[PDB]
Amino acid sequence: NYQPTPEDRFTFGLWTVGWQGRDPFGDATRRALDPVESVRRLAELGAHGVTFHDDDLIPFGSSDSEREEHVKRFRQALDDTGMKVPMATTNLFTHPVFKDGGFTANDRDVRRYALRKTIRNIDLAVELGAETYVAWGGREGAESGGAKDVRDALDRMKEAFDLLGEYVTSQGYDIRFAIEPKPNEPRGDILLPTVGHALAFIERLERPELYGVNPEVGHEQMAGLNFPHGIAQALWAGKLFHIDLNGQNGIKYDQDLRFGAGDLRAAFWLVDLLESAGYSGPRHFDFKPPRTEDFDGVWASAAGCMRNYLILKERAAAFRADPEVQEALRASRLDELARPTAADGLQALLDDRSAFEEFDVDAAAARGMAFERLDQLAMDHLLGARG
Amino acid sequence: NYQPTPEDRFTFGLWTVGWQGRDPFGDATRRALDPVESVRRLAELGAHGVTFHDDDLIPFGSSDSEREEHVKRFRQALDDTGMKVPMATTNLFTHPVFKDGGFTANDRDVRRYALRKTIRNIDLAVELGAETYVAWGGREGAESGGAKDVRDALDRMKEAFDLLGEYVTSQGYDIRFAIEPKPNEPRGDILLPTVGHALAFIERLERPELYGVNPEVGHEQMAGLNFPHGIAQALWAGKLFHIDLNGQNGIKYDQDLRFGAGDLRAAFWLVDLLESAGYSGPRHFDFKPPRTEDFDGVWASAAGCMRNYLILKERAAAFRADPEVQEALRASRLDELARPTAADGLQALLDDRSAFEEFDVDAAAARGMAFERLDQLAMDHLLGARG
Amino acid sequence: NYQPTPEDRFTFGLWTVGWQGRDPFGDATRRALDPVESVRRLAELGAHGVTFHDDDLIPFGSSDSEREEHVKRFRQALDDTGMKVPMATTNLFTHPVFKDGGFTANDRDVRRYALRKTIRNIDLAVELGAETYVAWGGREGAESGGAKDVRDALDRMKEAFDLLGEYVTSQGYDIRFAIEPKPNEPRGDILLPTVGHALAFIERLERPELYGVNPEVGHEQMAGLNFPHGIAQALWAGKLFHIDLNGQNGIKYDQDLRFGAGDLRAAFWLVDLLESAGYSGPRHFDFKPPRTEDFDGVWASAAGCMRNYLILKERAAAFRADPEVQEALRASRLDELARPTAADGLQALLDDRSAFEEFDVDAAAARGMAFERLDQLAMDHLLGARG
Amino acid sequence: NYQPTPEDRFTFGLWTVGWQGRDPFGDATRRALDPVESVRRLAELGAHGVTFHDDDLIPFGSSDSEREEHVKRFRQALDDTGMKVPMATTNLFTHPVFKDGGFTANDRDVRRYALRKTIRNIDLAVELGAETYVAWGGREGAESGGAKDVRDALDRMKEAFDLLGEYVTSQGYDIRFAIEPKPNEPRGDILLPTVGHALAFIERLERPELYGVNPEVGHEQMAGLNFPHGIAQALWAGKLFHIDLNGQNGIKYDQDLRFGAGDLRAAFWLVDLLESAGYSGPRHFDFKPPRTEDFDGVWASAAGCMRNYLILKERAAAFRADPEVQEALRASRLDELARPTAADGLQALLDDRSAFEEFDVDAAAARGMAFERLDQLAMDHLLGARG
Ligand SMILES: OC[C@H]1O[C@H](O)[C@H](O)[C@@H](O)[C@@H]1O
Ligand SMILES: OC[C@H]1O[C@H](O)[C@H](O)[C@@H](O)[C@@H]1O
Ligand SMILES: OC[C@H]1O[C@H](O)[C@H](O)[C@@H](O)[C@@H]1O
Ligand SMILES: OC[C@H]1O[C@H](O)[C@H](O)[C@@H](O)[C@@H]1O
Ligand SMILES: [Mg+2]
Ligand SMILES: [Mg+2]
Ligand SMILES: [Mg+2]
Ligand SMILES: [Mg+2]
Ligand SMILES: [Mg+2]
Ligand SMILES: [Mg+2]
Ligand SMILES: [Mg+2]
Ligand SMILES: [Mg+2]
Repeated sequence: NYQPTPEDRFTFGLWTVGWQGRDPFGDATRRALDPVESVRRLAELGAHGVTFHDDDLIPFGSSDSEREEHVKRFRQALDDTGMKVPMATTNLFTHPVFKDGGFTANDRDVRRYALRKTIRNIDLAVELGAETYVAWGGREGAESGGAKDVRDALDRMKEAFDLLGEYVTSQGYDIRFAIEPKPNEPRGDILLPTVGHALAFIERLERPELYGVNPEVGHEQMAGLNFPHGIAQALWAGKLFHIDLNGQNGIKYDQDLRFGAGDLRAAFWLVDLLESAGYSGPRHFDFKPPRTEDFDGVWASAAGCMRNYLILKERAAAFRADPEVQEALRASRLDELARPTAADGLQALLDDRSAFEEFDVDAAAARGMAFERLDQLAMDHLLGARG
Repeated sequence: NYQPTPEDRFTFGLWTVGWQGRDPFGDATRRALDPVESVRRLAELGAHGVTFHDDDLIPFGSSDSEREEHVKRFRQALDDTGMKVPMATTNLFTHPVFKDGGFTANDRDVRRYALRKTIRNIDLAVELGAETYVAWGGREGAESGGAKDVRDALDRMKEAFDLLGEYVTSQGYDIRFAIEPKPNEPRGDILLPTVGHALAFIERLERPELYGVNPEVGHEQMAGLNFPHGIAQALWAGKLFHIDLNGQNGIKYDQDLRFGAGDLRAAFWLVDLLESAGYSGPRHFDFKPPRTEDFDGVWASAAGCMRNYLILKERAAAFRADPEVQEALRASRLDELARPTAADGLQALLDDRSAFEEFDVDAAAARGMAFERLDQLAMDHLLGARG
Repeated sequence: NYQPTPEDRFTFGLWTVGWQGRDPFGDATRRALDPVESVRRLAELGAHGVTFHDDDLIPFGSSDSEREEHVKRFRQALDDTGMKVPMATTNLFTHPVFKDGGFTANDRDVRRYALRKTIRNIDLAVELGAETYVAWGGREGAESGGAKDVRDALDRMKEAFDLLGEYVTSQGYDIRFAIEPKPNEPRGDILLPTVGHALAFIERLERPELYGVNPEVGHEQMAGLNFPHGIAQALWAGKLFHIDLNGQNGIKYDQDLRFGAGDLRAAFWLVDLLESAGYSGPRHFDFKPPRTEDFDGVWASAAGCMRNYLILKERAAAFRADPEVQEALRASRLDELARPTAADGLQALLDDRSAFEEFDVDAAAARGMAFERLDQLAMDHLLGARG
Repeated sequence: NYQPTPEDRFTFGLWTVGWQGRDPFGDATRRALDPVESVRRLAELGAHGVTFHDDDLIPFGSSDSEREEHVKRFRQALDDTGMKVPMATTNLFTHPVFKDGGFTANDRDVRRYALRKTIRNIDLAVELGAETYVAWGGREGAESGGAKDVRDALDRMKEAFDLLGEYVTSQGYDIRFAIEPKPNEPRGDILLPTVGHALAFIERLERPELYGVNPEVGHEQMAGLNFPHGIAQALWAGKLFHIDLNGQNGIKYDQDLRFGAGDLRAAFWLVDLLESAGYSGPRHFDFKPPRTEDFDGVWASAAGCMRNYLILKERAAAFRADPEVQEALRASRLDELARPTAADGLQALLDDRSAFEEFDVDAAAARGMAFERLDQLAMDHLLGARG
């Protein structure tokens, strides 16, 4: 039951199942995974593809020769399995040189290095067939107010993304960029902290059509925000290029639990939205198997990611297909929300006495919205207490 | 010491000092204030002007005749005192008819009523000299996932703001709009929950140049965000039309404490930013004197708002003027952050071996940022432990 | 399906279904309910009983004669229906006289009034058959640091509860007290803000055996705490006298959603714990039907409270009864957690070389905990994707 | 100005200035410090003493011979400088064997190992003169609901602490235990998550007089709680054995900023409380110099910890000594809060018609508390805008 297949478009970062379990207070609990073994094990589980940071695949500081041998091994595993590489990204956060950022480091020579490191991996990603290149500015930010002039930092961030856009267009690459927001951790505050801030920033770039967002469930929830609402605004703007699925229990450190864990009802409304809006991009899991687990637990946790998506998809489809739910949606006037407020125009609205002078405000106020009955039907469907 | 005068541009909402103290669990503790008395008392304290919701000035449901008598009394108090009215707004949240929203209510007849109520007060605001018209969509949102299709709701929100822009341009009014974000309360989640989401939404309106943001200190802090950082992004985008100053102690209900209370160091960095960027709009206080206070406490709390701004302005100016702080800023390379990363261009950057092939990553990584010394100089200046 | 009956011990406050919908930013959306009608409607829904504040039943300031007529009407409705009154409480938060608290008001005459108001309602509660008397100190606290000496306030709080204990013991009443914690709202910070703080305070009272806690789901979640964990500590201490069930979406204002809404997985683990520990007290719902709803929505929301408890009870029972889950619990060594660490004693432990000198730390470290497989079985059971 | 000396009782953990800067997303940015160099550098800065985990001083897995050489080097540095060791603790969180906890690991052999590792370091701590032994149960907890039966885990936690108490009493040691709470990180939820929960747990131990709390500023603030209020309850109970001073910006990952950073006004009210209550224990800094800093920044950050305490102490003393503040405290009736509510007794209170029957509730309700004027005097004193 609920068996994933490649058509479900489930993808995983190499750094997810490969997380060794080292956290701020503890050493690694698992040995390092060979990327070739991860490709083969994920293929057997029914995954569609994998993603990577440059430093996940090529150990930092590798010579041009060692680099080639790592890529060839990886490519052969992809060719044997038919696994895809739909997305790639750069590690601009682990090495100590990035301790004050990559694109917005105060030191200019670090900013130039960060751009050259990124451009090198764009070339590789395009070769492997990636359609989306993700940027997570995890070190862009500050712990103290005087350390970063944020207006200058946004100038430097815009400069960097404009140069990347000039690079891909000059090379004729068919790849787009997605900014992944996070409000904090590892910096005290991170620049572009939410989906909203990232969407607003994109509109000031020279070629906005090349950039979208890669929202992550847990990151918006670290600010206490409604993740389905934020995804809806991204879809409304035409900017949902990619998505990171996982779980998070409220406002605390970034947990990266398996998808379905954390806020389960938010996961249900998210899947309802993605499916009903026809999102066609990868369903990418950015999660960490807890460091309590051995390698059997790693693959159990990865399998649970896909299983929970498929269960929620079934329940959301049954919710929307139920005639009693359709009746409830009409009782709550969800259909009237789709009607234009004033397609008759401004002047007609101003001359309409039923819109103000003769509007019966008390009769309208007395109408119940019937939202609680609708939400209990949604709860019944999620829990399988009806079909 | 620290005496406010009208040139300091301090303004107050009628609903602030006039808050009667009724909260979700308690009845009012103060009698209602006559708006004329508030104008005169605020003028004596050194305020520059006042702001209002329509329903603060004209009791809801007033006839056209009673409406005129309320406005004339108010105008005469303004004329006697020289007090200005730089901003006005609509109450689309108190009356039960708005229980599911104004512009994004599911019921279409409510949405049309909300627009007509708003347009009526724009006319009045322009007559009184307001330059900014604020919209706080406090009822736009939901408690449950099925109650609101957020994509349709954003269509309805865009429709409403586009119609308001068509109205002001057809009337030839010199007034601009500012959206005030809030993440939650009184709805479970509110649409456009942060400065970022509001900035992104503005870019999809038909005439974006007419719209900016009115961020409030406490509202961004209800999402755990850095308020100075968010203000910096608004300034970077050219969209800081107005601002609401108050205090908030972390992630909880909207406290609306007097400015300076709450996160004191964030208040310092905010004033540093506003003054150094040359913000020239009103310094508006959206605060509630706690319901523990009598009327003497109301005016003490209002006076403290202005006093704390003036103290922080002095400390921030002394911080920036100190040669030792200027030296510390250079030691932390704040000046290098202002330099373009690659004004030599993409091709020069790609051919620069010092940017990658011969970049000494370990030497760069070993440089300390000296951020802690800089921040302790900032602390010393805030506390007056140096000048 | 999932029909509640009186044996399920579901109870409701008069103030829950009777909430008129007035919130900090809006007027009431529903008319006031007659307490007699609430008793009859709740009886028809299958509820076991009702609870009340004094001021819910007797309008504040009622003469001794009017008081009697309100009580007689209420008693007759209870007698007609067989409905029970298992708990009562005092309103020490609505009237402006309590704006700085009841038991810990700075003014001594207010503290004496608060005790006399409480004692009067204890007499009534005992007459009606209440077994638990709840105290929620919603106004005990402060917005600013200098307003309240917290050590003196705790002296005054201990004094008040000791006097109440002396009163009930001198009257020979068979009633116990339960303190209901809340971290904030309506005060900036409330004294005894969590279950832990309340449990610790009880141990300093003169007769600790008379006092326990009444934890509320949403209140502990307003501090980001794990509500099942806190309930477990209360059960471990023998102090879970009563419980308030509802829902809350994270760290924000007190939402009081219907039970099952909010954190659904926390609701599942809560019901699992209550049932497996054999909690025998009332399942009391302290919730507010959203002000979007008319009276049909009020009773739908109340019915959903009980329905969701009954569904979760079924799923938790099926989880614990599943042989595959029992196997998983053994694989994760939940049974070894029940074994004493050192029943052989301190000296035996010190002389045991297998406990340190010859302990194979690397072999033990390599054991996986198999927690993810167990949690996915729990998810499958919650969602009805197995039985 | 504000020069620390040993009489100020400032202490530092070896792990604080010695933090190498490795965080969940990045490698170390600083080389390891020799504990002997830390002792000498801290002595030169004016510190009173140092603290340590066992594994800070003796590398894990050291032979009995290597162990002796590490201790002798350390002791000689203490003897040369006169530096004290007032507190020690155990590392039960870094090694992978503790991935599910120490005292509450599901595996019984791990729990026995954790006790033997702790007991070994108690012996060493007593030899070096420690008066307090701290326990931070950082791995005691869970990421998922089924992984930990919390009632059994509390049984195991009580068993462990009872055995430690039996050990110290059988050895005749003059050392007490302090539990350090934290709500989360690195586990999803940690057992005993706040000061309140820890105080309540202590009361169920066999010898409660041996145990107190070691609260940390940032940890209580990770739950959004008022740290001065929690310290006040700990002092009221007689249980403040030790304290961890640092800074934290709201609800997020554990930042461990230098003291004074984070919530500056909470730091002021904390110092006011500690000094006015006559706390005589160490002022211990548990902080991490940000990984942006080199070694000069490490010692600047450590110096700032002590400087900020000394500045706040001066401002709080001036606040309390100001006759205008004393007048304000009387106007807010802080002195009436110290008066017993009913020293005349229960029967006198019941027969007092002025306490209820003839209490003028409206006159009492009309009294303002004058809290805002008092708080602005506190703000003026903190900022040095009066003396
Ligand atoms: O940007 C790709 C990934 O980089 C880092 O691993 C982040 O922790 C993760 O959130 C992000 O998705
Ligand atoms: O929009 C004007 C004002 O309206 C309401 O009173 C809001 O509570 C306040 O935040 C806002 O500034
Ligand atoms: O104490 C009884 C009740 O009093 C108030 O209505 C509180 O809001 C509620 O939480 C509590 O349960
Ligand atoms: O218990 C001693 C110390 O141990 C760990 O380093 C904790 O992170 C710190 O909070 C605690 O004070
Ligand atoms: Mg994450
Ligand atoms: Mg991610
Ligand atoms: Mg506000
Ligand atoms: Mg505002
Ligand atoms: Mg509540
Ligand atoms: Mg309650
Ligand atoms: Mg800490
Ligand atoms: Mg600590």
